[PDB]
Amino acid sequence: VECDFTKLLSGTPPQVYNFNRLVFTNCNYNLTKLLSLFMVNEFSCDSPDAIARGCYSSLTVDYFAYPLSMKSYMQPGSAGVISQYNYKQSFANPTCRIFATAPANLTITKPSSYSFISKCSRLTGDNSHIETPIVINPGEYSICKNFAPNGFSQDGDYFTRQLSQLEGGGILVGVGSVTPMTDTLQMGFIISVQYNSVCP
Amino acid sequence: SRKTYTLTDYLKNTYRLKLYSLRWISDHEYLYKQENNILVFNAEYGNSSVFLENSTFDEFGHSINDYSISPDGQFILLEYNYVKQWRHSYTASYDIYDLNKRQLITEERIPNNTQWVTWSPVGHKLAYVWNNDIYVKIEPNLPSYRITWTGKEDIIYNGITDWVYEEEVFSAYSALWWSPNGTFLAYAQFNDTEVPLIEYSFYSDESLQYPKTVRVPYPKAGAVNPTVKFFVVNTDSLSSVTNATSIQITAPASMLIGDHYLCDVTWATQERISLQWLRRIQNYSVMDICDYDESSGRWNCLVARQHIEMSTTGWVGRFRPSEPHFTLDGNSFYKIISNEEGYRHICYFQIDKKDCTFITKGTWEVIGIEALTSDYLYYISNEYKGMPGGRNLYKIQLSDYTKVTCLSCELNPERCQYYSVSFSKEAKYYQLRCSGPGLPLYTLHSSVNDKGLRVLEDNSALDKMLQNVQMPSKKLDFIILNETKFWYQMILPPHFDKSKKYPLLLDVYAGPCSQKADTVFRLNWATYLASTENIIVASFDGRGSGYQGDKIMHAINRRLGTFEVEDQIEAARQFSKMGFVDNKRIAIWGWSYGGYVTSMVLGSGSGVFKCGIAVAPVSRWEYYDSVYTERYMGLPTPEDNLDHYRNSTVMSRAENFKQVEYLLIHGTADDNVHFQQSAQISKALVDVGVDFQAMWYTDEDHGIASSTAHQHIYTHMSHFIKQCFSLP
Amino acid sequence: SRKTYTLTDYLKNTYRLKLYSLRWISDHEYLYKQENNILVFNAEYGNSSVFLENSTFDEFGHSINDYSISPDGQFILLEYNYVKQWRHSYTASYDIYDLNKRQLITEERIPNNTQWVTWSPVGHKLAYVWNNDIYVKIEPNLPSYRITWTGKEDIIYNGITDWVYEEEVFSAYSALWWSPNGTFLAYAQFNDTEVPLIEYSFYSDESLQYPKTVRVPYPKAGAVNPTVKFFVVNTDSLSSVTNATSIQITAPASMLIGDHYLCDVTWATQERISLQWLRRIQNYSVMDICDYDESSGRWNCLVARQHIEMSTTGWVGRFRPSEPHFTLDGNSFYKIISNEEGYRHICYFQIDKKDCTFITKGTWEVIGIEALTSDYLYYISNEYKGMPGGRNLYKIQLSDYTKVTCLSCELNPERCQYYSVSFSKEAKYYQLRCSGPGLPLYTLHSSVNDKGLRVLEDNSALDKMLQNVQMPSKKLDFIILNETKFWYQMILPPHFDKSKKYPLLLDVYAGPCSQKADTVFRLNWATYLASTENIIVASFDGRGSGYQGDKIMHAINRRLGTFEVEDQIEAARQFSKMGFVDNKRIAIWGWSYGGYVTSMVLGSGSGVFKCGIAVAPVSRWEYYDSVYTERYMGLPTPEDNLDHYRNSTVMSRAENFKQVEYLLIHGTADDNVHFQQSAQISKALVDVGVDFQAMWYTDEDHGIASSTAHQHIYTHMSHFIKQCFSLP
Ligand SMILES: *[C@@H]1O[C@H](CO)[C@@H](O[C@@H]2O[C@H](CO)[C@@H](O[C@@H]3O[C@H](CO)[C@@H](O)[C@H](O)[C@@H]3O)[C@H](O)[C@H]2NC(C)=O)[C@H](O)[C@H]1NC(C)=O
Ligand SMILES: *[C@@H]1O[C@H](CO)[C@@H](O[C@@H]2O[C@H](CO)[C@@H](O)[C@H](O)[C@H]2NC(C)=O)[C@H](O)[C@H]1NC(C)=O
Ligand SMILES: *[C@@H]1O[C@H](CO)[C@@H](O[C@@H]2O[C@H](CO)[C@@H](O)[C@H](O)[C@H]2NC(C)=O)[C@H](O)[C@H]1NC(C)=O
Ligand SMILES: *[C@@H]1O[C@H](CO)[C@@H](O[C@@H]2O[C@H](CO)[C@@H](O)[C@H](O)[C@H]2NC(C)=O)[C@H](O)[C@H]1NC(C)=O
Ligand SMILES: *[C@@H]1O[C@H](CO)[C@@H](O[C@@H]2O[C@H](CO)[C@@H](O)[C@H](O)[C@H]2NC(C)=O)[C@H](O)[C@H]1NC(C)=O
Ligand SMILES: *[C@@H]1O[C@H](CO)[C@@H](O[C@@H]2O[C@H](CO)[C@@H](O)[C@H](O)[C@H]2NC(C)=O)[C@H](O)[C@H]1NC(C)=O
Ligand SMILES: *[C@@H]1O[C@H](CO)[C@@H](O[C@@H]2O[C@H](CO)[C@@H](O)[C@H](O)[C@H]2NC(C)=O)[C@H](O)[C@H]1NC(C)=O
Ligand SMILES: *[C@@H]1O[C@H](CO)[C@@H](O[C@@H]2O[C@H](CO)[C@@H](O)[C@H](O)[C@H]2NC(C)=O)[C@H](O)[C@H]1NC(C)=O
Ligand SMILES: *[C@@H]1O[C@H](CO)[C@@H](O)[C@H](O)[C@H]1NC(C)=O
Ligand SMILES: *[C@@H]1O[C@H](CO)[C@@H](O)[C@H](O)[C@H]1NC(C)=O
Ligand SMILES: *[C@@H]1O[C@H](CO)[C@@H](O)[C@H](O)[C@H]1NC(C)=O
Ligand SMILES: *[C@@H]1O[C@H](CO)[C@@H](O)[C@H](O)[C@H]1NC(C)=O
Ligand SMILES: *[C@@H]1O[C@H](CO)[C@@H](O)[C@H](O)[C@H]1NC(C)=O
Ligand SMILES: *[C@@H]1O[C@H](CO)[C@@H](O)[C@H](O)[C@H]1NC(C)=O
Ligand SMILES: *[C@@H]1O[C@H](CO)[C@@H](O)[C@H](O)[C@H]1NC(C)=O
Ligand SMILES: *[C@@H]1O[C@H](CO)[C@@H](O)[C@H](O)[C@H]1NC(C)=O
Repeated sequence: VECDFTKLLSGTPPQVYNFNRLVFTNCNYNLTKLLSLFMVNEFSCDSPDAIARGCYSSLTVDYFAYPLSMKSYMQPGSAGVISQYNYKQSFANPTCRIFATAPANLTITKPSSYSFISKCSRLTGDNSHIETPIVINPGEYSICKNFAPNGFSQDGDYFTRQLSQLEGGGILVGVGSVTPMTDTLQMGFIISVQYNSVCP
Repeated sequence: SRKTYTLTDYLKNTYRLKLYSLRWISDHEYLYKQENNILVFNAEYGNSSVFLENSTFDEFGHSINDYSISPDGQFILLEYNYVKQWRHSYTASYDIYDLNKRQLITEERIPNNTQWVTWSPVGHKLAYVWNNDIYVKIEPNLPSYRITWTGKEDIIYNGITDWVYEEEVFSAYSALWWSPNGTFLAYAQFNDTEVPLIEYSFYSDESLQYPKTVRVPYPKAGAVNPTVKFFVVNTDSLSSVTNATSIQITAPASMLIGDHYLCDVTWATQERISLQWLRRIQNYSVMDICDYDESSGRWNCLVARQHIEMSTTGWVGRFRPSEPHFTLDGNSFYKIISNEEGYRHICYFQIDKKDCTFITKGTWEVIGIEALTSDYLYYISNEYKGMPGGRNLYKIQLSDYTKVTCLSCELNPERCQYYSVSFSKEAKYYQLRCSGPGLPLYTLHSSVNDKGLRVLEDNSALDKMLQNVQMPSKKLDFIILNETKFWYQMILPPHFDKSKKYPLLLDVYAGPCSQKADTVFRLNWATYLASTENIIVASFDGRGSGYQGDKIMHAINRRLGTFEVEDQIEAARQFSKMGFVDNKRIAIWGWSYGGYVTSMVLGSGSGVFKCGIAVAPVSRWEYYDSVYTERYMGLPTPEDNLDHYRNSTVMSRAENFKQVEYLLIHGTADDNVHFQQSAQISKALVDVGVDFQAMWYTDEDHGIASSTAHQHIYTHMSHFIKQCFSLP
Repeated sequence: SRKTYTLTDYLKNTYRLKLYSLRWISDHEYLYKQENNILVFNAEYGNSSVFLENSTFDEFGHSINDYSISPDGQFILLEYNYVKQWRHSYTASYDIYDLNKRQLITEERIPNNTQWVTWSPVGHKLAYVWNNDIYVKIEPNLPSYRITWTGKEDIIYNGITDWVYEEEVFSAYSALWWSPNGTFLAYAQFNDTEVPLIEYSFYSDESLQYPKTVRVPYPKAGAVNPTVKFFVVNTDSLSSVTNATSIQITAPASMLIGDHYLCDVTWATQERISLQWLRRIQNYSVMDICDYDESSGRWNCLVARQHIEMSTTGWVGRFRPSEPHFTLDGNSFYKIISNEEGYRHICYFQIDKKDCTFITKGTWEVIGIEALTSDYLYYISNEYKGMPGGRNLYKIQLSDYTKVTCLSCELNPERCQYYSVSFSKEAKYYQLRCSGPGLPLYTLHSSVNDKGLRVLEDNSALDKMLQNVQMPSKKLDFIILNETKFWYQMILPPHFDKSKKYPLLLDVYAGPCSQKADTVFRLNWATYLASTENIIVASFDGRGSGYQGDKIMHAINRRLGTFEVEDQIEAARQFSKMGFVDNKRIAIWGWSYGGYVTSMVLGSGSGVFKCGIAVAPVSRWEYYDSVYTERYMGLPTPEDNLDHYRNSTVMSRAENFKQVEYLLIHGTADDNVHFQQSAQISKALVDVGVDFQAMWYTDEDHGIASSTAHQHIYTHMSHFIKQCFSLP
């Protein structure tokens, strides 16, 4: 059949920790229409021409709400709190990232705000005084995802849940911050692909 | 012969103690209010020059109450229409008067019913709270900027403390903390939504025919505590076209397990703030040190910078955890924590290294840290002659910790033994405020070479008036008991001989970390009782009294009313077997917690005591507030400590009151210890059928500080004591 | 010297006055409950039958305190789970027990927390009030029919009265009035929406850690008052398929111009009712008589049928305007109407005639009509020997008004002088309950020939056990002060001698239309004080006392707290000048109004009295409720009576309290005279600076009726009296 980037523009976008992997366009792959409707703000990854033309095997996508006023924590090399807790870039496959801004047209629906976990550490000990942060894999979700994955209402929201064994056996504390809503919605597009059916 | 200290002299305050209250405004200049005139004084020379005139403020139709000075000296802040709300909180009107233009600023006045106004430490920035909202003025003749929009009456408190925090945690109405150079404003937000209220009727003046009912958010023992949040707002980036953004600093995740408190906030340097948090089970506290980054403008508190204080035997701190004292660079600080032996001493702390090195050691407790410079550190301790009552000033050398110099040990050994200090801005000068066995003496010193500059006050005319009149004499000693010295005081009558037996009134507080045998000169009701009626008034420091190590203080942990009561009874027994005390005329009286101790001693059935007064006593620990009761008893949860919660009631000992005479006094409009408590005591006493005396004082707070009510209550107490002792 | 009437004898009720309480179910018979068994007594021949046994009582799972009998005798109503709310109001649970089947009814039982249940006068119709809504059951085993849908807690009362009407106007909790044969149900609906609320805290048992607040609609003096409506529903046309409807009988046109009350409701004949309305300015009352209209289905009231009672010199009636006593045909009625001279007497009325002809005349007052069959009218009056303190039963022939016979004057002149009577259904038999100077004696009489059939109770055992105690005497006499006869009573100690001087305690009530000098046998605190402490307890009837003419009673109109105070002072002066009263040991005590009179006497500065007790006194008349204050003082508008409202306060004369000893006792949960009044008294007394004693009684009503608190308060007043009089 014929497939394209239709499921990315439906409903409300999720946040950076609540990221949605999707695998589609197996038979045919469509080029330069998601970039046409949603303009690009930067393109630097470890080229547009190499990912534009050339057949592939399996293409995956990543999209989440990500403001442009804060961009520097997610780099190929960085020490941001978002990189260590929420999402880390995957380097196992040729991938490139894209930050997009919604135009004045209201094709997408805006969420309440942009939110992200500031602390996802594990509490363990006799008096629960030893603190150990939980770093996350680039291809795995943070364990603080179940603390309101829709979003955080205020800046200081903390939600705690006792972890199951088979996970560490300590109390988990998840604190999520929030940034104020901008004028228009803003998208973080990350595309990974590996080398044959997915061809333009 | 000569006259004695009468009750009229005490109530009318004829013999008035002269004080010298000065506020430092610079390195070497301080203010003084002499004859309703603000006077600038010089520390080095002593010459005084006039700062504010008489007529410059009385030209208005409202009499001023107090003055606040800007650090630059450009403006004076005057307050009037003073209305007291609680012990610390009040509402008043404010106005700003310029000193260069010498006129009043009526451009944008501070609105009426202002809750709390503070100046910036430098410059002339203002931060006043109105309707539980934070307003900041860069200049007094400029429009104000609104910081918090979520303030609400008795629900959300922004920048001002609620009832429980003001009474116990912060001991103040202020929750605003400026940066050291007046750039960042730090405020705390208190949420009171799920906390239950307390209702007491307020029968106002006779014109009003329907009494009002007061609603106070009051978390009792086992109730839900208020939720605290912490914010810091940058005041340099303020604009009138957009809302100010406040960056929230979250609590450490060790405290996010359950309920927690914010107990101390201290600014380290211009971009670093140190927060101290206290758990609901007040035996585990962590200090959070947060830095301000420039890349994001978010306050980051590293895990490695957290410092953990815990107590395995009792509660951390004396009442609240002690504040740190940072150095100039802010990379290290000095803090007072308990050592391995159980005595509070000073640790040199590093903001990155967890361990502390003790710089003081011994069998004495460091009372507090007063001033820190790069060369020396000044502190107050009770080391000198080993008396826990006495206080003296010591300075230690930061380079060599074994060289300790005392600055108030030998200034006046027979007169001044309880010293208090007040350093300058650079701590170049300190005014010593002794209040020892003699009259209070106020001296001014310079810290460059510890030379006495002059004497500010010595109460000469008061000395003549007191040498005219017969006055009681104090006596400080101790008893051995269970191989641990316990100190006591006795206000002996004039011309006191051991052969004649005197009646005893055991003035008792016996609270946790309370001192009642200090060398402090006071003109109180006990001086009238000793001087006129010839009554030995005594106080005791049993188990739970502070400044004597954690072994004594923490013996009363999770058990109130069973140990200090036994120590008070034992002290009465020892006093009776001293020889000069009539055993048949021993009484007991106390205030608040002292009333609870008095009620428990009378209900213990020991038979030592004849009559007892308990003004505003504590009855059941499930009626007092959450912080104070849970610090020393824990939650009233029936798997943890409900047995001692239900065993430590006065009403369980109501049958034993038949052998003693009880006088129960309480205020109807009390907010600290409610009228419910004395209502329950009276209900138990009339259900058992015990004859007792009672008295209620309407529209009276816990202090009962109104002059007519104070005179009436002390006259009634004197009448009850005289009728109990059958004094001529 | 045998034993005396001790305090514990009064407190523990060792000497119990035996009561013979009976209820007539028919002309012939009556029921007397004895040994927890119900017995039918045939009044002619004795004939002690049985009605209920112990088996019904112990077969149920809960205790039963009160019973009610259906008039046909086929059902008994049992009351359990008694929870008292006010003086007359209560809530309880009910169940109907059939007697024909000897089984308990289990279908559609009366719901829990039912405010008021009443039986129909004939048949077995049952109407009860639950959640301020009226439910009518034709049969006890049938579902109820809802009458009112507008019931609301503390807002709208249907079939029951609110606080003010129950306390003052109706003196009962029942606002339901059945038709004479149980066809119509007439109820009054009360609106409480603009009535301001009183709020006093309620400290419950020790488990409750937060005191509840009691919210009561309490119309104070000059405030908004409840609005009363009237309705009549038809129980014969009750159907479950549709809502029952009622017809509102409106007030007369002379009452709707201003605020009005509804004081008395009486079913005149089988199909007509006689409503009695009273103005807010309580000196103008109009009785409205309304007839049922069969053609229209509504109730019409004629202007010519209205009868107007007026009082120029003061208020109308004694407390409330008296109820009429209609004849059998309903074409005439008898009412107590004040004469032109002032004394209240029976006046024969007609429905369509304005004028009435008085049937009794003299310088005495008729207390009230009791019964009339067709030819004699039975009334109680104080005509005998010119004693307003004595009551006797009189009968008068209807045809010839000169024929007046006393049925209780000569029965026992030396023992009984205070008669109260209870009649049968057709008034052929009446039980005379004399409580005169002697012990209470109960007799049974037949009205046909006025012969004593038998005595029901004569207190033989109490007369046996009263020989071992020194009972106090009782002297009733008069003094002539202002050319008028003023009566007084004295409880004298045994072996009383005129030579020896005794202490005098003036037990004073002094309320408007209050008799304190009657010949009623009492076993109370005065008996203990006279017998044991040898204290003369005296009472006086000054200006404002009732049953002595309108000239004495209405002299206090619009001036409260002036003439009764000087009357009490002059009575004390006369008592001290008689000779047997010690002039330096005179005290005074009172309850409610008595406390107010005691407070104004002590604050008057007369100096006659030594000490005083005021148990729940009235302080300011703006604090007390609207009906009682406005009846004798008028509204406190600035242009009518505000001057004497602000001149007749206790707090205005607190300066003169320094010469006397004051004891101030008040219950915190008091709803009649709130704690606000004693709080204001205490505040004024500590503002002036007067030493006095006090005691609050938590969770206590106006009467202090709980046994432990009653014993404690009487022990404390005994201790205060003994200490004041310098007695052992
Ligand atoms: C101060 O504390 C109170 C509670 O102690 C806070 O009120 C709470 O506000 C949250 C919203 O942030 C409410 O949650 C909401 O509940 C509704 C109903 O269950 C639900 O439909 C929503 O999806 C949301 O979960 C919460 O119920 C409410 N709690 C109350 C009213 O007891 C209050 O927000 C705090 N103050 C500030 C300034 O945050
Ligand atoms: C602070 O006090 C709490 C209880 O008030 C202590 O917690 C208990 O410690 C014992 C020690 O074995 C355990 O058995 C209990 O299960 C603990 N209870 C709870 C609720 O945690 C605690 O040890 C104290 N000291 C700290 C926190 O340093
Ligand atoms: C600053 O914040 C406050 C609080 O959010 C804003 O005030 C509210 O604004 C909304 C939107 O106009 C109104 O619906 C509310 O009624 C306002 N509440 C109050 C109490 O005023 C305010 O508008 C903000 N100011 C700016 C400049 O954005
Ligand atoms: C008050 O202290 C603050 C905190 O350091 C100062 O703010 C910084 O000042 C430095 C230079 O001293 C600048 O490089 C930073 O950009 C400033 N940061 C911010 C957030 O303002 C401030 O300058 C000081 N004010 C005064 C008058 O000395
Ligand atoms: C109870 O009294 C009512 C009121 O009079 C009686 O009802 C009336 O009875 C007469 C006699 O038959 C009728 O003519 C009327 O139409 C009835 N009026 C109403 C409104 O019902 C009733 O009969 C009496 N009860 C008994 C059992 O006789
Ligand atoms: C009880 O009284 C209140 C007022 O005292 C009544 O409320 C009024 O109802 C009328 C409807 O006829 C409205 O026009 C008024 O505006 C209402 N006033 C207020 C203050 O609410 C209420 O209806 C009465 N209740 C009953 C059952 O009679
Ligand atoms: C009798 O009257 C009551 C009150 O007027 C009726 O109850 C109301 O019925 C309506 C629907 O018809 C509801 O919307 C209301 O909520 C009801 N009120 C209450 C207090 O229950 C009742 O339906 C009527 N019954 C008949 C048989 O007419
Ligand atoms: C009921 O009492 C009121 C007030 O006590 C009387 O009203 C006064 O009447 C006199 C004589 O007419 C006037 O001089 C006053 O101005 C009235 N006062 C007010 C406030 O209206 C009233 O007349 C009395 N009613 C009767 C029938 O005697
Ligand atoms: C100022 O007022 C005080 C007291 O009000 C008075 O003693 C003094 O003389 C006045 N003048 C100066 C210059 O202090
Ligand atoms: C005291 O005198 C010195 C000069 O000797 C002067 O500089 C100083 O300002 C004076 N102090 C005051 C407060 O006027
Ligand atoms: C405060 O009250 C006074 C008294 O009327 C008034 O003159 C003044 O304007 C008020 N303050 C403000 C800011 O309105
Ligand atoms: C404490 O209370 C419990 C139960 O209430 C009881 O078993 C125990 O004996 C009490 N301990 C005392 C009174 O010392
Ligand atoms: C019923 O019980 C009471 C006491 O409970 C007893 O005095 C009485 O004799 C009993 N009567 C019968 C008939 O059993
Ligand atoms: C007693 O009363 C019963 C019914 O109550 C009656 O049958 C009996 O005849 C009466 N005894 C007499 C009249 O002697
Ligand atoms: C009253 O309460 C009891 C127990 O609470 C219950 O058994 C009974 O059914 C209730 N009455 C009614 C009418 O529901
Ligand atoms: C009330 O007292 C005042 C005294 O200030 C007096 O002038 C006035 O006449 C009095 N009013 C009366 C007695 O009605």
